[PDB]
Amino acid sequence: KVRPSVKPICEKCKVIRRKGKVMVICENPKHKQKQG
Amino acid sequence: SRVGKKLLEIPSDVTVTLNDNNTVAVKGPKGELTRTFHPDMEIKVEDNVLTVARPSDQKEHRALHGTTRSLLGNMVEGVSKGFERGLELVGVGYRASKSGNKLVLNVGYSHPVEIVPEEGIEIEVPSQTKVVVKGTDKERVGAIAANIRAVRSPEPYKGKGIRYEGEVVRRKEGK
Amino acid sequence: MLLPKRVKYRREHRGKMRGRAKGGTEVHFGEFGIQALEASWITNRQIEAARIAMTRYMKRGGKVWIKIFPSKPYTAKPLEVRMGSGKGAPEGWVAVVKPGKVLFEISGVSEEVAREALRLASHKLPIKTKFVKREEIG
Amino acid sequence: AIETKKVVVEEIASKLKESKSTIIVDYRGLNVSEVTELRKQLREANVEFKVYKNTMTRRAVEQAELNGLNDFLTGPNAIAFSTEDVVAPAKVLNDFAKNHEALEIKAGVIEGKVSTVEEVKAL
RNA sequence: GUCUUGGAGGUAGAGCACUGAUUGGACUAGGGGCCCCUACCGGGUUACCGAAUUCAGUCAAACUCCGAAUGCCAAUGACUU
RNA sequence: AUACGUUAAGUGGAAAAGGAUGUGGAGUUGCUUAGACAACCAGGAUGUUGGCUUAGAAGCAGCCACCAUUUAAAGAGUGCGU
RNA sequence: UUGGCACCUCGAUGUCGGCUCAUCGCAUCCUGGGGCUGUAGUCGGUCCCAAGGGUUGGGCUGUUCGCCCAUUAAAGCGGUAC
Ligand SMILES: [Mg+2]
Ligand SMILES: [Mg+2]
Ligand SMILES: [Mg+2]
Ligand SMILES: [Mg+2]
Ligand SMILES: [Mg+2]
Ligand SMILES: [Mg+2]
Ligand SMILES: [Mg+2]
Ligand SMILES: [Mg+2]
Ligand SMILES: [Mg+2]
Ligand SMILES: [Zn+2]
Repeated sequence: KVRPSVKPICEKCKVIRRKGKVMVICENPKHKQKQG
Repeated sequence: SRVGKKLLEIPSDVTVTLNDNNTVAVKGPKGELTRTFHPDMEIKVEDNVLTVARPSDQKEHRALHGTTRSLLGNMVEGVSKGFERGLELVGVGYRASKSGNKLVLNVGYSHPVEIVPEEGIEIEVPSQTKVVVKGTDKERVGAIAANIRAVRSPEPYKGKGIRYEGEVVRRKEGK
Repeated sequence: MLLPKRVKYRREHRGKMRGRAKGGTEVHFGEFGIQALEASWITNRQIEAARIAMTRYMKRGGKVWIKIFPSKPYTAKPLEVRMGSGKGAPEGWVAVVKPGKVLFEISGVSEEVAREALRLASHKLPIKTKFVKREEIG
Repeated sequence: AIETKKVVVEEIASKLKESKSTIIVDYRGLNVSEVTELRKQLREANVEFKVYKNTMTRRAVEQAELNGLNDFLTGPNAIAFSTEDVVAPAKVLNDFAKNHEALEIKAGVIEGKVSTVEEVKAL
């Protein structure tokens, strides 16, 4: 899932940075999203 | 708190030899390990005293001052007794088997698949439906186990294929 | 849809929009409000859209206060036609907003819920905003 | 840390009256088991079992300014308060025997508390 | 040309005193609607339209109780050209 | 060249609404050796699922403001749920 | 693309369709590699990387358009004085 506006959805999502990009990982794979 | 300050002890068998350029190695009851570290990062060892001296506080220094300590602990632990990790093989008729030194598996594919390890990592099939890697270096046995598991990742609708030794897998349903 | 009931003139200059707001820069009909930060026009329908969204989010306990009101009309010529020979026909209604104005005011609900409602309303306006609450000292 | 002093001196009045008291291991305690124990109190000794469980070992080392110099081996350790305000544990000893030999919460680290300088071998 | 001094004029800005536009309260006979019962009285409401009026609050190229900086017109002195 | 700061993108050497534990300053402010936040050991109910409706709804068919006591807290359910 | 302006060309810058020959972009039609799925499997839906190669014969109209017949893995969209 890719979009320019990434932000948590559930209560236990998380926000990180990999290779200068913004990412969000969570248990439910449907939440996994990456900015740009 | 902070991990870069916990002091490391040294069991009697562990004979670590500090060397210049942070090229320290180690000797113990299971073999040898060695790693060179960041130059400016300071390390000095006394008997059961691992002095991870950190230079001026920065970002990279605050990172290395922890990472080096963690790796040193891992290394002494490995050379003491090493690590391992089991591998579950669920299947419905899938099963593995040893051969010579290498390892072969028969998942539902139309042909056998084989994996050979390098030195220092012994594979062992205690039961023909269970595999256990074993070796001294933690990251290396991790890599080997990952290679194995990567042959047939588990399946959601029915737990099928390789699986780490105990872990929760999602579970949907078809109809 | 807000619009005057009768106007003197129907076509009218557009005019410049420099300088801060004359007055009405302090919330005094409620507890919280959004304050503009850069000049623009606000279309007749943008206002009602923001208002409906904001009032739906709330549990109707509070009340709202639309401060601004569209009065100036603006024209537009028909499509695919050369230039000149008469000003166009009146089309809609806008309301100029210079920085410092206070567009909306809420009162009757908790602080954070009003903050959320105002943030949700902000995303319908063509400008950048700021959440501001009632000056207690007056 | 306002009322910490307050309660740590307040426990003096409740500790000076009795002779004997008692301690209970803290963790592995079901609050269903805790409420069963509370109702067992209510039928045996209503609330006299000190179910006050919001204290840091300073509580007992500042209650030790008079006597009871033993919590140093219980404070930094599992603690579930209690006391024996009524006469010496001729009854609550066997009460605790039947309530923690195999019941709601284990006995484990329990050594009771001070009647006199002693700690164990009560009856 | 500059310094000094004196004039005419309603822009920028501001303001609601006039003319239009406009928000929220107070308050309303006149009740509109509900009705009690209104066939008709009289009465709660009037959801008043509550008209004003009043209390606060926003606007204007063809609104102004106000109103600059500049520019313009002269003077008699001075210093330069 | 001198002196002191900033940026790690080749920004420098092209753009917005919006998004973000990037990073430097200036603050405001709570908790805290009576021990903080983590992490690990514990637990998280009683006329009590109470007057409940749809099979228990015993956690969330969804009506009670499904309240009050045992304390040490338990919301007679945070979420996962079933 | 439909438009707006009228800056170059009126002592000449010759239109639309088709034929021969092509070449470039990628916002991808096929083939290659993946994430998620309201993905059982075989089919799919959507999004990410990818421009190497490939991308049809007829009927009706001057026709680009368009409809239809029969196939193919596929019968891509655009620029180069449409
Ligand atoms: Mg969105
Ligand atoms: Mg005002
Ligand atoms: Mg003006
Ligand atoms: Mg004027
Ligand atoms: Mg650049
Ligand atoms: Mg010629
Ligand atoms: Mg692409
Ligand atoms: Mg052509
Ligand atoms: Mg062109
Ligand atoms: Zn999530």
